[PDB]
Amino acid sequence: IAHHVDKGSLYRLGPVGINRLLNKASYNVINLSSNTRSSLSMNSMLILITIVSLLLLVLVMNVNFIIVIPVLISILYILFS
Amino acid sequence: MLILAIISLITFVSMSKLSDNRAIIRLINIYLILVLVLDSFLYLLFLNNQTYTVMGELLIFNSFTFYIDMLIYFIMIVISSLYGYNLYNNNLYKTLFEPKKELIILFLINILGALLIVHSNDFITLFVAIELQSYSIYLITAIYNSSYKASKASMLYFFMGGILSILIAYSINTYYSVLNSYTLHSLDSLIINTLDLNLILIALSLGLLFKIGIAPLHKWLISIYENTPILITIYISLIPKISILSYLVLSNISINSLVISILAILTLLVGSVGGLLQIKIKRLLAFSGLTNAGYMMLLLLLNNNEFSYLYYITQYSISHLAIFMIIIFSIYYINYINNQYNPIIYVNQLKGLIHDNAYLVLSMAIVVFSFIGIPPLLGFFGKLNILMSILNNGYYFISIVLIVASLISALYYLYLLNVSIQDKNNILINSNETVSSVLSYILSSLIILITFGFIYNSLIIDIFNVYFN
Amino acid sequence: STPLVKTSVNYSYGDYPLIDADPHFKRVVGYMRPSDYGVIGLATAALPAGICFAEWLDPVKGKFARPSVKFLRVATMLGFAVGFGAAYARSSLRFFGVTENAREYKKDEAQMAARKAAGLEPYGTSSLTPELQEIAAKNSAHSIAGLFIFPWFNFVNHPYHGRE
Amino acid sequence: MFIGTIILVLSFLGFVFNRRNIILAFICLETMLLGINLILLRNSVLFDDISGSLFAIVIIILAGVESAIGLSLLVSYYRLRGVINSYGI
Amino acid sequence: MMYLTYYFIEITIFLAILCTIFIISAKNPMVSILYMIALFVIAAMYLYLIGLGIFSLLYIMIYIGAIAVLFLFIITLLDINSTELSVKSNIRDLPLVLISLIVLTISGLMIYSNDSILINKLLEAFGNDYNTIITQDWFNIENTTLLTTIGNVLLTNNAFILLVLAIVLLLGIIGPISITMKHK
Amino acid sequence: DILNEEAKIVQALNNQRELTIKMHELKREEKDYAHSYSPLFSDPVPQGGSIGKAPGSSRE
Amino acid sequence: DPIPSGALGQKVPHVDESHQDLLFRTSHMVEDLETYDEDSPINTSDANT
Amino acid sequence: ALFTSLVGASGLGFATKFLSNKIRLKPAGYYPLGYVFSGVAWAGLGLVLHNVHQHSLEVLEKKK
Ligand SMILES: CCCCC/C=C/C/C=C\CCCCCCCC(=O)O[C@H](COC(=O)CCCCCCCCCCCCCCC)COP(=O)([O-])OCC[N+](C)(C)C
Repeated sequence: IAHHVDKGSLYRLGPVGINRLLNKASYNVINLSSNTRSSLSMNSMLILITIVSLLLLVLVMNVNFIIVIPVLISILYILFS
Repeated sequence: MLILAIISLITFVSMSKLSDNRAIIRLINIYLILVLVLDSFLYLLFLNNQTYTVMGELLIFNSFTFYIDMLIYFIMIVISSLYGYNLYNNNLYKTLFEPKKELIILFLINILGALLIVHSNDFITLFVAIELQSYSIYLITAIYNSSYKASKASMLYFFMGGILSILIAYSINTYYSVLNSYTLHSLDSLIINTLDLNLILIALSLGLLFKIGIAPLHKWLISIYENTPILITIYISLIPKISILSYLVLSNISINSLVISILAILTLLVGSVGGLLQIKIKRLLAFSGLTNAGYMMLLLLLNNNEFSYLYYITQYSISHLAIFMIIIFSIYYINYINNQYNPIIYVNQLKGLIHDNAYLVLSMAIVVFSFIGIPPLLGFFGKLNILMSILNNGYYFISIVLIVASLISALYYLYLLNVSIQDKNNILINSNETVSSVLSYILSSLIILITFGFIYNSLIIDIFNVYFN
Repeated sequence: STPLVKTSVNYSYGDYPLIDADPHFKRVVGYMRPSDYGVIGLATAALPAGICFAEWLDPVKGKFARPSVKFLRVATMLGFAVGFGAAYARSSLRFFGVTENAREYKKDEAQMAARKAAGLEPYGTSSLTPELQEIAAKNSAHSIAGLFIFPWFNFVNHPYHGRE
Repeated sequence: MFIGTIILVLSFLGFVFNRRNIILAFICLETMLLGINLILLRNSVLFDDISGSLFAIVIIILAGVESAIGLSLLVSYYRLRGVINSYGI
Repeated sequence: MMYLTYYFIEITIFLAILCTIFIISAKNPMVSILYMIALFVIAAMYLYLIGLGIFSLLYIMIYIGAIAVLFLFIITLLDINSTELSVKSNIRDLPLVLISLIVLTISGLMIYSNDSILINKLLEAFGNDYNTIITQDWFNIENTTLLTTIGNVLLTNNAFILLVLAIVLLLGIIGPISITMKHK
Repeated sequence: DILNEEAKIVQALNNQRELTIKMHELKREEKDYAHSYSPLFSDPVPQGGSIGKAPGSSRE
Repeated sequence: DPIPSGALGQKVPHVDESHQDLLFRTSHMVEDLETYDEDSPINTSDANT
Repeated sequence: ALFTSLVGASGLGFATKFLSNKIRLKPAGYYPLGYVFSGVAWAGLGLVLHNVHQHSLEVLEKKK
């Protein structure tokens, strides 16, 4: 109880697990534009990608909002993981 | 008063030598203060929420816009003090903080652009004001042209802001092509029901919102904030955000927008998580600004947002000024100066600040806990008002995400205080030079506002009930 | 001097009766009280006084020195400008019935009665066409609300003053 | 409105996928503004409405000032480096 | 006549597409600036065709006479490096270019419609199969053209906009001097 | 006395509740065009341009 | 003297004039963690001279 | 009470003067005239706030 639960699972759903999770997530989001050399080209590509993706996402929502939930989950997975 | 100051300043500065710079700034500083205290009484015009259209319906004046104008004046006073007054009188500080000849004019023109954005009743007014503010901000970013990072930042700003200005212009022209109108006043409940304006109005909203750097278009502005001189960064990361957000709050063109909901969630997540691995102070503060922008973005989803927006933007402006001033004050106690534009770069350079200046660290603690939202500091009441607004309107999932983002961003807020209260080996014994009386008084006034402003909460609500109802 | 558009009549901007919704510059200055001139003088003194007091608090060059006469002169001119702006706004708010306006209300009644006796238009004759008078009125009406941003005044003799 | 729309879209794509030089970015900005003005002027003609043409005139003046400032920024950037890289920003 | 003169607008559209492609593909950036000048002449042609020859002349006066001249002046004084269009550098963009082309073009045609159904939104874009009937009346006795009306509204109804534009031009003077001149 | 004091406090609290609900309702009441947009030029109906004014273009 | 940790306790650099070397310019690194400083007074000694 | 409002606002000014002395690494009573000036200024702000609030209450009452 004291090692496997109190200092095992309960720290995993706690400080240790949250620390590991946030470390990977923060690393991924800051490195979203890591290896690129020309900030102008990359940021312009980001604004194009944002616009196009928002248009397609909204088209999906007009079709059926339930179908877009997995897509948003996948996008969050791409960004943070 | 502002236009007059711009004209007079151009003439006077043209006839003045580079050594008069600070003196000139001081003059304008006191001028602004006078305008704030002698012209304040005009608030009476807006009793019972009376609204005035002005300039052939190009401009709109109400209690909301009058308050935003007062806030922008106060911010300009604080920021111009930082150029007009020396922190210390030694050679290093002369090198660190010297105002350029034309900087004060660029600040006043940018303030004019912001105030015109706030009061814009027609789209032609909005576009002219937006381009005025954008062009001024590019020039402000560039005016320290001995710095490689600042010149590169100015180029990046010019191009990204130009693309977003084009998006805004295209939105306005599509609106015109659908309605043969340039004013949102022509929108009625019947028109909104009859026509689909959502794509046009959200395109306008996104064009405005990407200009202050919400996710997923946040990195470019954060880069610009990192790479400008620190006294420029204090100005350019605050004024545009206020002007654009105030205009969107007053326009109410994105109510219950699904797209804005999703982008606000993304902005809160990106701002909280992406601040965690930052080691540079200005990047940390930029991610903080992103998270607080997401908080305010939530208020674009509902009507009757004025009290919570005004409270939040006021306390946030106060806290932003306070934290930048504290960082500036701590420069005197650090071992290593990284360069003349950003004398302090890394959070770790604040290590042991409590042993050099204990009350500076007390000021830091108050500001950090306000950003986190501990009562009875002003930040707590800002967050409380926002939660009341969003839960009154059914945004339950977003309220949970707001709580989670607050908890996450607390970690990088506490990073500053944590390093600042650790031990350092060589501590300060004495020093003959004192930091400036003026700037220390201004910083202390900000700290005292953050600490004790809650005492006036019910009085403030009483006044708000008669000027905004 | 015939209005092209319908205006509100005796509308309440505050707790006092309306005298003039868009008063002429000449009347706004002419109706100023001695207290408004005290405001003008106070600002004219305050700006150079502020520059000297600021010098005293935190000298620009370590050792205190009285600001030169060029800065005192510019401070005096700008202080007069702020003072005149405040005095103009105070008089204007008396014309809107936002502050106390009994003296002004009586004086306006007398002035209008005298002009009517003289056969003149109550608000003067304009060198502009009525359409331009309307556009001028819609540019100047309530422009005092923008005093922080820009100065704008009523210089046109138009009929759109919100009275009976 | 076809010609303006095509000009704007193609200029935007040229700006985004530019990997050649910085002058192309300046040109794509100018031509996106031109496309927007063309769309606006056609709508102004079809409504017989002066508001569109007024906005188009203002757009022209602002494009001039924006060009002046953008090229000043480029020259200030050049002053420290003496060259513009094909990533020069 | 008729065959050519009916499709003058369509020819301007096709030439505009070609000119934009040539702007982006030019080897020498000076040649790119020249193709930009060509695109502006084409835009002036279109504006004349739709009845706005005054805007044709204004565009020639300002965008070619001033802005393109400044462009050339700058590229002449400055040392610019440029790479050529090539598969190694640019074929990687083709998928995104194609998706973005389709999505942006379709959406830019759909933003104009008021129909609830998306397919109808796009269909209205290609829905001008009809001629406008031009009719006469006699109510305008003055000789008022577009330039005169612009002056009339800009100087009276919208005078504030003119004065703010004066401030913007002031910025266009003060700013360049501030960052291109080194004082003292 | 304890009951009287507590009742007075509860009455003041209920007064504050009533005032809050009242301000909430008033803020949501729709205002006149003069109070919300323009108090001097209070007619929403436009006149348009005056140059070639055509008899028969005015429609109520 | 103890190695600085960050907001998550991760390893964080210590910075002084050592990081403005020759082999650490043009380093591949995200702008959030990049320590080379092209405005540093020791890299900008003879600029535009 | 107006007198209590003035005392409280003047105390805010005193706190501002004290904190500014401390941040400058100076003793609490370093330039005691500054306490008077700060207290007077913040009392002026408190008085302005009190008068505006009183007018607001008067207006709310007169619409009844
Ligand atoms: C003698 C002239 C001095 C006036 C100079 C004012 C400068 C403003 C500079 C900075 C802004 C700081 C916050 C402004 C206070 C709001 C007043 C108000 O009550 O705000 C209300 C609207 O409430 C709101 O929306 C919410 C406001 C959120 C405030 C959040 C911060 C609270 C903590 C402040 C504690 C007060 C300190 C008092 C020290 C004893 C507008 O009131 P009002 O438009 O009727 O104008 C007032 C009459 N006036 C012009 C003469 C002053």
